[PDB]
Amino acid sequence: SSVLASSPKKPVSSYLRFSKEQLPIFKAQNPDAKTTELIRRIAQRWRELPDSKKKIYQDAYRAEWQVYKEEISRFKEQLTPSQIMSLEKEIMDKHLKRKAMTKKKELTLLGKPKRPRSAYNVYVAERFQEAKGDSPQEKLKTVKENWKNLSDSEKELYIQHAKEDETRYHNEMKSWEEQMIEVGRKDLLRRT
Amino acid sequence: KRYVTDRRLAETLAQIYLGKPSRPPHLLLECNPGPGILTQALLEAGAKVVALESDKTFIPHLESLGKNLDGKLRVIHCDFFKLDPRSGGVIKPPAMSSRGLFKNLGIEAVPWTADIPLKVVGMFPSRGEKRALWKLAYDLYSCTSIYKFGRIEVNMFIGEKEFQKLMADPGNPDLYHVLSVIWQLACEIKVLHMEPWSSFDIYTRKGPLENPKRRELLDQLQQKLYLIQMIPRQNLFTKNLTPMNYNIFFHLLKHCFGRRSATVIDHLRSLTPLDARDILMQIGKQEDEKVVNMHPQDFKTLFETIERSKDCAYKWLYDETLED
Amino acid sequence: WAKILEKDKRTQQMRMQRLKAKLQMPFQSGEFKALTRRLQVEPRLLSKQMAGCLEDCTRQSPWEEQLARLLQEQLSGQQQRLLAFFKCCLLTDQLPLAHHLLVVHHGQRQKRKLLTLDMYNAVMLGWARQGAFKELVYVLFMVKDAGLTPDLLSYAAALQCMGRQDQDAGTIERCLEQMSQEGLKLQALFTAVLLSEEDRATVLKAVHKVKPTFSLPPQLPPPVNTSKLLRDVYAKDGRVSYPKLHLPLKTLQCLFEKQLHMELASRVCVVSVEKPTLPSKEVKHARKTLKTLRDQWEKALCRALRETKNRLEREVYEGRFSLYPFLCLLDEREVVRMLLQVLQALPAQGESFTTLARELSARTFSRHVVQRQRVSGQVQALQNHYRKYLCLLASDAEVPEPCLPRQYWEELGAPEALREQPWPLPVQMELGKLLAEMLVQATQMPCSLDKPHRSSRLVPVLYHVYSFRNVQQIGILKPHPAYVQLLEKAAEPTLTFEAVDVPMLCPPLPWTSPHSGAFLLSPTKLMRTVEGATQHQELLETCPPTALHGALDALTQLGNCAWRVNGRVLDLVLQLFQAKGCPQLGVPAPPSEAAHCQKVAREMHSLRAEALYRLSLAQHLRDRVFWLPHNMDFRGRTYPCPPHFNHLGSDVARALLEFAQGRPLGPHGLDWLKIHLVNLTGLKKREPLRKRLAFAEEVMDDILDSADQPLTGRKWWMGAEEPWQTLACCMEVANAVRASDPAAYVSHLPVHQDGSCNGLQHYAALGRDSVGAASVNLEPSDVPQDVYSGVAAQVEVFRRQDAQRGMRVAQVLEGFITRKVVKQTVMTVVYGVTRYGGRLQIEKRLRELSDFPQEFVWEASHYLVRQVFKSLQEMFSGTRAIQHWLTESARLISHMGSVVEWVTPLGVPVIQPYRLDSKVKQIGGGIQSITYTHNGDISRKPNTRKQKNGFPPNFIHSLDSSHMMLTALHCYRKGLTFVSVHDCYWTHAADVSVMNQVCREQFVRLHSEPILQDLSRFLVKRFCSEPQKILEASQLKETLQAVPKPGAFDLEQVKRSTYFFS
DNA sequence: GGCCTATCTCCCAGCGGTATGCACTTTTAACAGTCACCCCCCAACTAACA
DNA sequence: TGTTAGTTGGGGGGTGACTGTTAAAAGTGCATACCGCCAAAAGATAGGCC
Repeated sequence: SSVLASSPKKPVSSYLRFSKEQLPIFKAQNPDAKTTELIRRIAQRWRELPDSKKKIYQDAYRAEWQVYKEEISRFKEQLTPSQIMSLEKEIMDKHLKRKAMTKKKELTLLGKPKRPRSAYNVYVAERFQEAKGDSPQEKLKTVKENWKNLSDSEKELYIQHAKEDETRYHNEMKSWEEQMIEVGRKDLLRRT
Repeated sequence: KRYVTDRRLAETLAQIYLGKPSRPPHLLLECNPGPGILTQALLEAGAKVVALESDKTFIPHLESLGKNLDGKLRVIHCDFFKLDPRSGGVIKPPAMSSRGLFKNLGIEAVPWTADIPLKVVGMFPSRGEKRALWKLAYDLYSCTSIYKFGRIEVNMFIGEKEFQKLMADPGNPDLYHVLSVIWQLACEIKVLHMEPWSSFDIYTRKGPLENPKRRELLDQLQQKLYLIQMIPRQNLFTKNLTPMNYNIFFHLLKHCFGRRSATVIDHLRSLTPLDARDILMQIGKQEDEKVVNMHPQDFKTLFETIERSKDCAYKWLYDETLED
Repeated sequence: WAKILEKDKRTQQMRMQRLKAKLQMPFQSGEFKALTRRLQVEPRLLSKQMAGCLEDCTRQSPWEEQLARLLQEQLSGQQQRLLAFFKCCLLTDQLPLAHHLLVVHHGQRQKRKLLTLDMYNAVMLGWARQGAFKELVYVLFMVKDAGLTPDLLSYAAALQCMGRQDQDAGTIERCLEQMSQEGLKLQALFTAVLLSEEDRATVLKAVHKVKPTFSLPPQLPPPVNTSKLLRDVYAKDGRVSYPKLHLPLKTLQCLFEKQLHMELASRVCVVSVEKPTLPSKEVKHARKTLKTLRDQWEKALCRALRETKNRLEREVYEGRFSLYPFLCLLDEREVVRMLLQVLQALPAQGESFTTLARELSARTFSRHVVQRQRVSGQVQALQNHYRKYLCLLASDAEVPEPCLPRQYWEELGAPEALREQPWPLPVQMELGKLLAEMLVQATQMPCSLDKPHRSSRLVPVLYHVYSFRNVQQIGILKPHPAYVQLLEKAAEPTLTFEAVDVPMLCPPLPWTSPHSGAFLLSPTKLMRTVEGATQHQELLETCPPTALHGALDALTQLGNCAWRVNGRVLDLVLQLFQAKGCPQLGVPAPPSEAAHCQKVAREMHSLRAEALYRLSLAQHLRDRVFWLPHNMDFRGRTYPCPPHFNHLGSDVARALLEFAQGRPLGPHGLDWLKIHLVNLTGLKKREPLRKRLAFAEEVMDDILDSADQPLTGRKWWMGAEEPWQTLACCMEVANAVRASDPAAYVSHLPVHQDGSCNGLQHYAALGRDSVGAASVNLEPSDVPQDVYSGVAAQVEVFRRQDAQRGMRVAQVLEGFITRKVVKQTVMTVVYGVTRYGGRLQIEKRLRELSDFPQEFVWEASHYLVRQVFKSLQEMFSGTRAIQHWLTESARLISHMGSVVEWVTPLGVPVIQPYRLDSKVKQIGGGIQSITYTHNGDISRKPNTRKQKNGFPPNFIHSLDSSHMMLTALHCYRKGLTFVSVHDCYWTHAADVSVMNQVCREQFVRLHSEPILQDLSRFLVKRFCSEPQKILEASQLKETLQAVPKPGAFDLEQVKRSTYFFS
């Protein structure tokens, strides 16, 4: 079992407790409205709420904070050092993974062109739907066998398509590199 | 400094150090008798006393009060500290050399593998205990100075603050030091008796202390003194850890405790031009261990496993230039 | 594939739409900064009116007019680093990075407080050099928003900005009436502002448009001094015969070119002075092992350097300090060559981390200064000034009127060579630490040197080992033993010097200012001072320039002297040094010698390394003339800047150096050389000159066999106290005797004139002590008188008067007293000494004798030190009074936070670098954290033990320096070359009488002035008469006005004394 | 009274690791509906890195 | 010459970004004290700082 999943639940904030209370009511009243608009309206209503009632609602947050402190103290007393090390390793791996997807989304959002697909990839993209077998893996194996059975004369068109794709990739890469040099993204520039 | 004026501890300590009194070789060597009631207590119990009194006063009193009995004082003006002076020793009335104390008694020499030849009792100094332990340790590992002959028993009193760091184990993170490794490695230590400060009488160079305020001030700390018995292990000196190459091991212990919150891998990389992982899984341990989590015996294990790899000539990266 | 292309194209269109939305998004948002890198230019200001113009006068040439409209309206370590960052970003063209850091530090609240006015003015001038109006307006917006009032240089940058980019606008220097309203005059813009000359030219272009009738103030010739002691040298209506060098214009010009190439290369290589090694297979293996010698590590250093610069640049963009411009100052080639040359000559014992860092930082700074001077075009200006300067002091050239080199250098057009002050100590420490870390981590070698097939592992070249002594440890870089074996295995060319260490080949730069002098391009400070302390330079520049004039001229007189190497002398030294050296006579044997053995090997290797360096520099500089610069210390004493071949060295050094220009001997020629050789024998000290000359005539056969066949002869010259100088002098006199006419022989040999116990001589002059004026030779008498034998004979009276009773005194002291045991304490009474140290000295002296009871050393030392101090008190009376008064004054000034200060009669002021140990500062880092002490902190309190012990020896040395300077300046007029070791004066053998005459004359003229009285008046005007506290005015005013009263001694009689300085 | 030290300048050399506290900005998550993104399987090539 | 890797089209499913308002745990940088006594004779001499 996951060590992080066995941790006690975090204390619910008063604003989020109010939002969770009012979410089904607003969902039933406005089913066709988007959730973002409903959350914004709930937050606007919370802004209309005075802070005195926020303090009265946060008194229970203080009490449940004391309860959660006692629970996490008992859980930490029940944790072995091996479990603590495993939890720390899991937290570090989760943080590294989160930074990895953050960097991947940052690189994808900037508009980096994809790698130039070969003629085999072009044939797979063109003829995947017209392949025998219900399973996608069977379709992929059938298309790969068909590509192996193809002759060079039929492959010449796919080689030309791959050449045009490589030229388009080179043009987009040059434009992308010029735009990053305009903003000085020297780390994103290719060494070769 | 420290002297006893109570007959109860005198008799109890005489029975403790009595044990088996059948000692045809040299029997007792008291570090500093002082008033000498412990000397007459040991003569009463059937044990000889050889008073190595450091102070030039009270020398004739012991011999005048002890020559008439069959048990002889044989008082010699020396101390159990301040012996074998190097870069000096032409003139020395307080201090005195090593062979002079033994040609006056006739011990001569025995090999290390024999039984226990002598027995030395007394005090450590109030301050500078670490310097005394270092001098004793260098005399022990060098097979020179006092311990040139076979062995010794050096039962003394030591303070509690230095007793806590005198031996430690894997764990005890605040107090694991170099001397803790050295003193367990060299000798086996047993504790014998416990003493308070108030029983001992505070003494000065001119005479006994006459100030009640000073002795009450020193007694309000109440450090619990500890009777400790060093006995040298028979096979301490081996083919890998020789008495000519011990200073490299002292360097290893001083450097390896130099950065306390660290790993064995980094210190061994800085010390030897060898792959430290090979040595660490050769002795049986893993990579990510910390230096405050090893036995004292593990240090000798690591040090002796280094040397037998004779394929590589350059192995230690330590010379006399590092002494400075 | 088609629909995939369509959907990817649509997604790409949404991606550029999001990118354009991010461009519309302001740079203050964290997401737009994190996703896309950029440097921010538009400032953010936390005020309503400034934000109002932010929207208004950026939505809009009003920005041209705003540049003139805005004109109408104890430093911590981080502050020093930021100021150095901006000043370094001025010189390299990276102004956007400086603007980025400035606006980022203005954005956050805590970093705003670090910024001071000069930090704005630097980047203001930097943007003014390119002539952009709107960014000047932005920086002035920042200045006015921060509450800092603008300064004169800030307005200068604005006027320079309107001056360039000529638009012929009417409103150039618009609202200079506002400059008048704030109170700034336009004449202070041209002078006393640190901007360059081109800035003055452009601001002059800007200033003439409004007011055509505007001219510079007329210049005036430099004033001469009217001080009493310095009047005669700087005076009119005088007939002067000034000296001139022997070699012509062409030799000087060629040697100037050679020295410029030597200094621009910044490194010299020296041939090996030892024997060559026999070729073998292993010799060829180690010779061809150059594949790993630099090529496997130069690329690694380039990689590490580029990666470090990229990392430091991306840390620059993220609002933090960095060493990026400090590492982009110098090119990659020379900054790698620095590490490659530092890695050479590594001993087996290594060195500490801090020493290596301190070396690397200074080595970087020197190359930075010389390369910047190369780029800016001051080298050609220096050449075209030096060619016309060298018309003076040339044998083939003449002058309209004769004058000193400094006045002729000022009479020509001003060179205007201004150099920047060195970096503060934290930046030097960090840069040296970074370079040391890069060296220790980049260089790694395969450990399989003996057999490549044995293993494949990469080991470090330098290990971090701890060295423990007492309680403490220290970090040490230890080379691997295989590299040490490789270095000392096969071949040792292994010699490389800097450009500062080797002596010059051209006449030195005259000391025009405390900034300029000594070497032509490389920097050298006027006062030798520990690193970080800078109060000496502030005191030397705060004073009027005229007061230092003669002092600087004295230094120039000590720099124009010409020196050659005597090959005949060091032929024998090389013959002994290459073979098995004899440790007798100073030549070191090799440590091969065929606990204590290791100490002997360490000492012998330490001596032999300096022997290698000195003899290699001797063989390289053979048959070539070399000239030495000089500088002045903390007190005033002078030493040559090269530390290897200074003539203030041993005895084997002074056996080699010999003058270049020559003088003929004449009537009184060879008598002085004969007396000199008897003086250098040391056998016959206490006789008059006639007996020394008779003794010299007695031993002519000894002299000739000591000279004509020196090697394997009767070996007379070894018995002298100073053997090699005796051999050189005997060679010169043997050559001089065998002549047709001995009067016409050309002399190149200096003659020592020396004062025995010069400190007591100056004390007896100050106190007018009649009894002490005979013990040291300050009175006319026929025989010389020594103070050592006087003390050793006066203690005998006390010995007999005590041991007539017959205590343990008669066992030792009535048997064994002599002047050899009381020589050291009478040598060192002028310096600091006490009864403890003197007791140790005579204890060693007593235990040195083999025939002596060792049981009675201890009490005899006590008795002897007591009687020696009693005898010295009896002989010298005013000396102890002056020492006590000086110590009391230093103590009473050091109780308050006041370092003692005094002014020499020649005009030089002196401070003292004694303060308590500051809060030490540690640099956090990867491999190791190192600590240092910052000497520039004025906040730390004075050390009142190192000042009370140290004022009395320093005052006497100051007076010694003044007397030497006076006799140098007065020997220059009459045509005499003067070289001084401290209290050791050298001229040619012909002109010793004229030196002695003006030496006594200048001594009487110097000590005729009330030195103690003017010191008391100066220390009453300064450090007193203040309402700060009452105890100071009660104690210092009483103590400092009390001076020791003089005795009854006629000072003019020194003019007829034959043994003062003889 | 108790204690610490011892001779000025130049040359060379001139200590580190670790625990705790203070001031402050920066995430950050408190929780949840909804929508694409990515981890991985079905086998490969060339672009890139070393 | 040896080592990684991205999509190529489906398919199951946790998960970051989009919407959110407000207090609040934690990293950064800096300073400071304690230890780190790897040793080594005292025979006693002053005298001023603490």
